[PDB]
Amino acid sequence: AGLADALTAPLDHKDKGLQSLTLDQSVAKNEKLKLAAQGAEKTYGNGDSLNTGKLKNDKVSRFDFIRQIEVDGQLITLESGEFQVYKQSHSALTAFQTEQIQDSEHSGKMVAKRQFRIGDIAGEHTSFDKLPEGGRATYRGTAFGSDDAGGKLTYTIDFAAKQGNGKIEHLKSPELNVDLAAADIKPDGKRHAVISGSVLYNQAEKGSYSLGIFGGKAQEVAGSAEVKTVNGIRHIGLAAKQE
Amino acid sequence: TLKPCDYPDIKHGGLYHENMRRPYFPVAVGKYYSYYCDEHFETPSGSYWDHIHCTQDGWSPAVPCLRKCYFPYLENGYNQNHGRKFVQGKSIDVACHPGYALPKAQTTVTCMENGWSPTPRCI
Repeated sequence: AGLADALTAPLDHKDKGLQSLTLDQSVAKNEKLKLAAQGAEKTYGNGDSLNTGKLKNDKVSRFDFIRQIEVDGQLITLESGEFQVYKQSHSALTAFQTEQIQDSEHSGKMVAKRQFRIGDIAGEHTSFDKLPEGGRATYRGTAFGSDDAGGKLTYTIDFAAKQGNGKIEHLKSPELNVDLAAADIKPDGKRHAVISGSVLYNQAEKGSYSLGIFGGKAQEVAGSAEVKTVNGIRHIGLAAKQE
Repeated sequence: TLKPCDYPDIKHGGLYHENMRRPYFPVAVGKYYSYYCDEHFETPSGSYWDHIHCTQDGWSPAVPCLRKCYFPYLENGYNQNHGRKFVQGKSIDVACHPGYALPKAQTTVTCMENGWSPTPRCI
């Protein structure tokens, strides 16, 4: 699996890409993230890198997480649960499956609350100005929500029209098997190629989706979707690669 | 027609995945995005994160991030409310031990946008 190696072993250039993943949105500057798996343990670290090179590609890597803060020289637990990592060749994304949190009414109490949220979406960002001038590209991968990593993602990009559209299939929750509506590729603040559009279920708008284009030759897409269901809003992790 | 919502400048917070979302604003009525609240601030639901919706009257909730004040330990006062969370605008009485009192003959502390006013401390 390589879960223990990802936490203990240093960064190696011969390892399968994506080799490194900077934890920015996963760990805030004031807090600490303690990860544990296969008897190993490591603490991060806003800006610290996760050794993704030791993890397996096109799969979800699972770790036990503890969100800590230093109060009186000691680390105090604020939030705990499962930390999910989906690794690709030029992209990677993090997800948090919360199981426990600090009581909203009391600082010294912990309560059992379940939440699913996407942390980081990073890798080798494709420049909007370096995108292919034309042609169509099909991306195949995984769509992952709370307690379900079995979802199938299909996404198509028309480089001539600078547009993208997709679909989510096979998730246990039928309402999450949504259509990712036609959306334009736009440059971000750093001029990286990004895509944001509407989420549709039975031709009705249920939310939004966002994707980042990754790799020198636009090989991958990674991002998330936020979908309204009968029992509330549910988040889905998105990652797909070209064949 | 209904006015589209411009990028939301959430006081004491902001939107997640800012880089991917920002180039697509203004957004149509009905659109919603997951947002966070800064340290010492929370959502009306009592969490560090929730969803902000673009309605006909603008962004909902209007005040996405409210101040959260945790009642501190009183060295020389009664500690029944120690660690208890209080949202912005809410007040609580401070009971000090005999021979001790608040900054200036005060008895009540209020959780403002900046924190406790006055500071809850017995002498």
